[PDB]
Amino acid sequence: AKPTLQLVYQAVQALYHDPDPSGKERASFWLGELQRSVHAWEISDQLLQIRQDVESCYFAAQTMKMKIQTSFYELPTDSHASLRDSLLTHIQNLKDLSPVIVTQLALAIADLALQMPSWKGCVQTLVEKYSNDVTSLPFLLEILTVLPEEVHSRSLRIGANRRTEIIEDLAFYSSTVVSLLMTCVEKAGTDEKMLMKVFRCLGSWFNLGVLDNNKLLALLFEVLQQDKTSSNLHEAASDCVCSALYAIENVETNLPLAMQLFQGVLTLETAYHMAVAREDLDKVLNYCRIFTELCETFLEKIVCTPGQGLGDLRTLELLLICAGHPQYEVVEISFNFWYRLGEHLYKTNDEVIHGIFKAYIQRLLHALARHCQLEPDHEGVPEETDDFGEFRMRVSDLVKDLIFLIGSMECFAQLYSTLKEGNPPWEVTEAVLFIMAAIAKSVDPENNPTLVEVLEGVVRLPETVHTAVRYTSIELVGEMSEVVDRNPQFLDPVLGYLMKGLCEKPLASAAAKAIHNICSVCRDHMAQHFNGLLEIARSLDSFLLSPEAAVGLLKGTALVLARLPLDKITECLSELCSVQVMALKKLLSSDPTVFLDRLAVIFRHTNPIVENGQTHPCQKVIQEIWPVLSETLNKHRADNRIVERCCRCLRFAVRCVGKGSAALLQPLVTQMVNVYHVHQHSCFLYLGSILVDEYGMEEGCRQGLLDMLQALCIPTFQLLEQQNGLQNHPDTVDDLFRLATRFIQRSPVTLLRSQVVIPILQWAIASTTLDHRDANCSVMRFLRDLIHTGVANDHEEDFELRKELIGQVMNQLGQQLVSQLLHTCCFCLPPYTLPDVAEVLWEIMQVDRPTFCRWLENSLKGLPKETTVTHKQLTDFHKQVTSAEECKQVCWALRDFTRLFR
Amino acid sequence: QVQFKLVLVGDGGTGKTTFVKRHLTGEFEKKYVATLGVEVHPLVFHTNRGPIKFNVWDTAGQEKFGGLRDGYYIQAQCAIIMFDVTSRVTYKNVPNWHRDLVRVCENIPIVLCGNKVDIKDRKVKAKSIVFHRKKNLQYYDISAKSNYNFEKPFLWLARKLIGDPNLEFVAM
Ligand SMILES: Nc1nc2c(ncn2[C@@H]2O[C@H](COP(=O)(O)OP(=O)(O)OP(=O)(O)O)[C@@H](O)[C@H]2O)c(=O)[nH]1
Ligand SMILES: [Mg+2]
Repeated sequence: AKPTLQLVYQAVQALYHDPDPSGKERASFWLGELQRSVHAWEISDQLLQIRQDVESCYFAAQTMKMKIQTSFYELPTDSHASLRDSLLTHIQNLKDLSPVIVTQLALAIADLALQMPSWKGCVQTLVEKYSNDVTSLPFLLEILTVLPEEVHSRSLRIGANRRTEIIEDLAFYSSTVVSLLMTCVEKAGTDEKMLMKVFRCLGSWFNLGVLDNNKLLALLFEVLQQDKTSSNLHEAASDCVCSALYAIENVETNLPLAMQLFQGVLTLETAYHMAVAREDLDKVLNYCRIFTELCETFLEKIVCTPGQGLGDLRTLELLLICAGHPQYEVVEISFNFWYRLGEHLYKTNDEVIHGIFKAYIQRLLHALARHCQLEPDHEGVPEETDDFGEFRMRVSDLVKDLIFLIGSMECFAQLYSTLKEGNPPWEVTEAVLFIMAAIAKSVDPENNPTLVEVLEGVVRLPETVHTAVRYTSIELVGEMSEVVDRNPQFLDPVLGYLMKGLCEKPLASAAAKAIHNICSVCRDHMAQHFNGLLEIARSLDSFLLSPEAAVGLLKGTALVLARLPLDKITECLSELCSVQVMALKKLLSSDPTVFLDRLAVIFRHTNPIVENGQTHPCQKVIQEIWPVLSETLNKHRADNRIVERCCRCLRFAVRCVGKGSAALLQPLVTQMVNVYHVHQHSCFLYLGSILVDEYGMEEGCRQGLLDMLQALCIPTFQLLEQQNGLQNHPDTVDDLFRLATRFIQRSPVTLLRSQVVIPILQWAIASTTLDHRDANCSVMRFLRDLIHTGVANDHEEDFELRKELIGQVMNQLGQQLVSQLLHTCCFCLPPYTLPDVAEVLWEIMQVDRPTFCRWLENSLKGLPKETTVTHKQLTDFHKQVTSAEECKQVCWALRDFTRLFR
Repeated sequence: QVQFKLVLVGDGGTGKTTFVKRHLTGEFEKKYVATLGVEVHPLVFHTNRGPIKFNVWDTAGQEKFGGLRDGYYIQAQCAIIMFDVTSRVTYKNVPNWHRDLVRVCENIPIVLCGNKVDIKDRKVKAKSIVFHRKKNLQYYDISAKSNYNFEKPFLWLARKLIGDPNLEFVAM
């Protein structure tokens, strides 16, 4: 059906001006299916004929463009001629209304031009028709600017080979376009908005350039050379130059052009210095972008032939001149080039080349070192999250990488030397310390006489010193944990310096990281200072930290704890968890997440080396901890997240203790099942999979675990049985099959002989269609292991049982599995599964190949071929797969076969 | 009330809806339900100068459910391009979205958001992005899962749009 126009206008108005989101969405849908139909040709045409506003026209033009590209095959041939003339008319009338409309119409014209062979003819005719008339040149250049861009467009609907033979034409029209542009500067040319269009068009055409030099480049650079040039035109020209340079890099490409662009860019140094002199930041940035493009374009020729042709080191010189600019955003650019250079130089093992580039790198690091300085006006610590902070982090990363091309020790030394003889203000000191912190761990140990002079120097600097300096110094101290470790006498002084700083708010976050590191490095030397670490645990909330920092402190504490005498680990751990326990008990009565996590980390990183007893030292804490977690879990049972963190805590605790939680087991399982029946929090299924990972081997647990599984499966299935139950709740799928896999891993027979294996298998088969990667990975892994258990561990006692059990579970649902898999591969999922599916199919074959052959045959019989796959592609697929002696073959076959259905 | 039109754009499954629906106070959506056309979501941000309002047009990323693709982009005052750091295919298509936006919105401020930086094996590294070399363009690593730098795109855009580089977010 076709609607009335004012209804369409109502819809457009509603879409663009209804404050209510719902209304906008309704309008979007309506206009959505107003397009997509057969009638919006006429409608959009009519909307273009009428001109009530910009929006209707924009929507109309956009619809037209969209329609000639989303539905060109509904178009009767002989009529096409009338469309071109229409778009040419509309764009002739809506010229000076709004450029977006002109743009959409330009897109339409181009897209139509590309996919209709009115041989050729469009470019030369468009030009020959609209060239002389100047008032038409702006939209003419638009079209020509968008024609090469729409070749590699997403929305376009054309063969693969067609693009290659289309690209061959534009390369033909190149010269003519260049002539047009060279003619476009003759007429007009004294108008910036014209030259900008010329440069845009020129820029978007460089990927097809084969030859030609001529005046356009000279003009392009002349514009960049002149000081009078405005910011906009400067940007246009800059982008054009960059586009040329980038267009070159892939192809060799043509050195006569590269030379010209090279010298061209080289002439811009004076203009750059002018731009810097007048403090015109835009132009400086643009120039730096041009120089950076130049350098990155000719990198290989710079490194392979330093100082020859395109290897002229004046490029690096320009980049270093840019590096010398006070502004950070300027030198923020070109970091990628230096990264690439450093990379290539790391690959290379040549003394002379390293010798050659080392100087430039040193100069770079000097500049970047100067750059990390704050303002003397600055007060308080330097925030890590601020833009300048981000810059400083990027600098830290870059310099952290590059220092291998110099002496890490050397750089560190001469960096420290700066503080000794200045003596500098706090900004410089802070910057140097900041850079030193980023290099410290890379320094040679036996250079410790300097290090200890720095450490000892930055441990006893007074409190009155600027807080930023102390902050950065704390970070540095944190980064010298190895130095502290190799010189034990420094441990007690250092800690005292960090703990102090822990009590001052604005430093607390830093000290927390330093102590963490040390605790992790001087793990054995910290046994004496443990009581101090516990007090830090009791007082964690007094130091206003980020959660991560506190968690870090506790992590360190745990790592240290795990190395104390076995007879004290229990005591210490008890008094350690006591904190979180009391904190949690207090909260009733409010989010308990923090303390849950704090427990989790303690249990996570407390892995004491114990030659198994029984009993495990950490088994006297889960007792004291369980009731609290149980209560917490019972209270916030509705909050998935909190339940998740609680289950995570429990998970780490179980994996920490090991098999020594058989007493903790049944209450936990009961509460799991009890709560899960109300709130299907998938984390319960995951947790469940961990217990199986610990107790699946133990007879006497198997039954209880099976009961748990069967209990959990019912509400799960009920959850997935709902509408879009798989699309929603993919984590349920993932964790369900995680649990199932762990069952199959630790206890195959128990599951294989239960009544839930079949419905789980059915849900797997059903879940194969789900477009979700973790879930799918889990499902396919489960299928693989499940089928594999029937041909695994022959030496083992239960093999025969397992073998025939799988045989039974294959007698049914086998055909179904194969067919579903084939359908899924062909129609549902993208290729990333084909390996996983292949691993399944490969397992089915090794269980019973001759039946699999017929299963696959039947699957292929019931496969829709149309929308056409031929014989000898089905046959070759079936043969390739069934005759495979490795999963890789099955995978390749699946790829070859899958590609046919696109 | 002071408000802006923000067009949220990016390949399918990159985490646009999750992002927006994370900002709208809620859990972390694990499900992937593809957007149909556009979903408009109002996001209010309190600042030292008062509350700003971003009308976020969360557009579809999949070609099959795109709807009025460019049709949404008009009148837009800013934009977020998002991709998946664990999928170079989504990063490869950034300049296409960029060009799509530019063709409708001359040179509005735009932020590129590298989502899912919590997942291991990062295929698209931060030190590789050269998208934000220009002045009006920015880049950010973000995590819709861990709320990492989740407010930053809006703060940057807000700063650019209002014209105050010292603008701050408050609560609430
Ligand atoms: N690990 C991780 N996963 C994420 C993150 N963000 C999104 N995801 C996952 O990726 C999926 C993305 O879903 P959506 O946000 O709806 O995808 P979209 O960007 O809206 O794309 P459209 O199909 O165009 O709507 C979700 O199902 C999440 O499970 C993230 O920050 N970290
Ligand atoms: Mg979405």
